[PDB]
Amino acid sequence: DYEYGVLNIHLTAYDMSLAESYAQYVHRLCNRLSIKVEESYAMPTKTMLTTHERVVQISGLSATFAEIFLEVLQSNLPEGVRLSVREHTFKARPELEELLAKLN
Amino acid sequence: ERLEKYRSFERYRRRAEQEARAPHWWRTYREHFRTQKLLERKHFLRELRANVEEERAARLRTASIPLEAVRAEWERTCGPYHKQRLAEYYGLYRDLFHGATFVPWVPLHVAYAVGEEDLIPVYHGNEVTPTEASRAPEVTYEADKDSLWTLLF
Amino acid sequence: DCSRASLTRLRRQAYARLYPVLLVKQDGSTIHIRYREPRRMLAMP
Amino acid sequence: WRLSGALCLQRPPLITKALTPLQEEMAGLLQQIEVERSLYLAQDLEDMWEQAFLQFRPGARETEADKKNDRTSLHRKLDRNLVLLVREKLGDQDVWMLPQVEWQPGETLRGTAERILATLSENNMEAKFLGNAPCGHYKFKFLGVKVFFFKALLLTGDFVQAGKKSRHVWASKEELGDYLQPKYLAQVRRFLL
Amino acid sequence: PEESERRALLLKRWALFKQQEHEMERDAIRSMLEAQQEALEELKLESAELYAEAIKRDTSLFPFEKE
Amino acid sequence: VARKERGWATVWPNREFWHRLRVVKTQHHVEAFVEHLNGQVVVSASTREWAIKKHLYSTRNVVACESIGRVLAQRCLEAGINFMVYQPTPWEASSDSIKRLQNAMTESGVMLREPRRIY
RNA sequence: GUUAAUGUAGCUUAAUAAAAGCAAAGCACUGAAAAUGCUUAGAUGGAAUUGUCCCAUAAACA
Repeated sequence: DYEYGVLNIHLTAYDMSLAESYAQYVHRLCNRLSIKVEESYAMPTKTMLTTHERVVQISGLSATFAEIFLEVLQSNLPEGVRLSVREHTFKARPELEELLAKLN
Repeated sequence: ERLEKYRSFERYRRRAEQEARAPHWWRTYREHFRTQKLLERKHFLRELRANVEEERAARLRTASIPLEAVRAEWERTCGPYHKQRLAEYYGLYRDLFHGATFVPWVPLHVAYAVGEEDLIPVYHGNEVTPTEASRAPEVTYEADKDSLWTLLF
Repeated sequence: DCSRASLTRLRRQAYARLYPVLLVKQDGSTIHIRYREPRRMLAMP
Repeated sequence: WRLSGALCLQRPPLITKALTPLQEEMAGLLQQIEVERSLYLAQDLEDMWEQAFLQFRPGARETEADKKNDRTSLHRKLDRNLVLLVREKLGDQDVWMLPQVEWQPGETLRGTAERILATLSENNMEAKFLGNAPCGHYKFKFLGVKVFFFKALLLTGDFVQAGKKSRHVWASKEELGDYLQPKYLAQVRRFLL
Repeated sequence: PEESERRALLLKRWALFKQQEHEMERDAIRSMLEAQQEALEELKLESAELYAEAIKRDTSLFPFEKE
Repeated sequence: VARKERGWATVWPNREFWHRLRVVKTQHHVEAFVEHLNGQVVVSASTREWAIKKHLYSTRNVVACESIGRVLAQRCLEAGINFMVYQPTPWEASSDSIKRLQNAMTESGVMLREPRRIY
């Protein structure tokens, strides 16, 4: 019994608009499914014309949940969008102040 | 962390208000200080929903409601319950009948005649000057025949 | 179904006018895309 | 006791269905706002190119319109997912069954599941297993028996021997109920998409 | 204007249609989750001991990419 | 000349009101109340009431908010409640429906601000 | 037929003095989300009384 690592998704598509929507769209599914999404970063343009890719940081997953979720992604996948799933690779005043007490 | 977060001021506000009303172990501020009718109603709702013009006016935010009809309906349907409160609020029950409560039923109507056809309706909590009430008012309550009654001011 | 997110309005704050064109793929599939120029179709080489 | 394992294969749909007419009108509206928020003879050449697209045959959204009966072919459907489904004959039964193979407790579900992929299809199909958790278990008696229904996805498939003597059928949902009457075999839809 | 009113009317059809789709998809997930949970329960009756190994996640499953 | 609570400086909203208007937008319904400091409601107008519904197209609507305000005013006029206190939130105050509702109350003559106490 | 389920709208042991509250959808909004504004949808297939029958339905026995 182990907990899945955080796996990012790079939604590579010709048009960012469609890519963003799917990213936003799948994120809505993620939030409903109780999947935490830390970031929605995106890659730059693929200069040669160009394409567009959207990062989707998916964090937290389970074995039974993994099987259903990824298959759902295939169906959700909109027109001409290339999926990807990969394992992932300034603190403010309250955070630092709390940190001082812990190690003091 | 298990429980979700309100994420909205309004949701927290409503939850807080309810808790204050509920009794608590610790001291708090408050301590110190038939079926056929339902089917008929649904049928009317569907008819109103079906009306495209009603929807058209609503989506144009031009529609309005006739207060006159609602007022008569309010008196017949649920007005007495509200009428009981305004009697409780002013303390009528706790004064006339030492705390005994009687629900009003007959939609009684009173008005003071002023010179001509300008009647001042005497509702609950209304403000009427002594000058206008120099003479006795007209009372109408649709007692129906064979209905003995008595009136008191 | 892919149709769930297939239809999405442009959310970019400011953009130039884009017309629809089909990028025909080498496997015979086609995808609708938005292109500035009034082209009609695109072919994957 | 009779130990029997089985696999409920899944083939992803390659090409989606056409959009509904109400989807079309919404598609028009989003274009209209796009024009509003837009900023600022090659047309003849593009028109020459568009007819070149029309004359050149593109890959059909559903490759069953030409076939119309190729249940044995891997590309039975494109709009929806497909499930491997092979007629089988048992000692006391002759029923249309999900692909089955013999499993042992020493062999894990995936190991038997992997064998099911190529044992009954005898092809260079590519499929993937996600979780060791099985998806169905049904017991039919005449002698006790139990069949384990697994789930798998087809990454890709080069289905050699399209015209097998076997009755392997790729079905999404229509042929599930038609060929599999009993709940022990007609309830596969519960864990099917 | 009136054209905007017609555009609003189709939005009512479209917004209602999407809400119906959402509810349909949500119920589909519920049946899928129930079936997956039901699939978990079925073999548990046959042998709970087998699941103890099976319920453990597969570390090598990912990365998995499919278009 | 009666007393009004003047404390609660650190809490929102202030309670220096003889009467208060609470407008609650539920998922399908909008309700309006008038309540004294002691907590007894005096005038209540809700879209759940049968009489309003039969003449009201949709319980939750800007027109419904405007219409319910008109009904509440007449009842408030009936009870003799001429001066009242309304404490909206910033977003609620900016809401068009609430602005429309206050417009109806102003037309009816119900004052949304009470006068200061006499010492 | 025996065991067993399942019967206000996703949820509620809301409601019999008035079919409610919450969840949920879409649109506007642009980092994403959330919030906010404008909007959308629905039920007692059913009787008991507290704070089991009942027929229907659908299963193991059959």
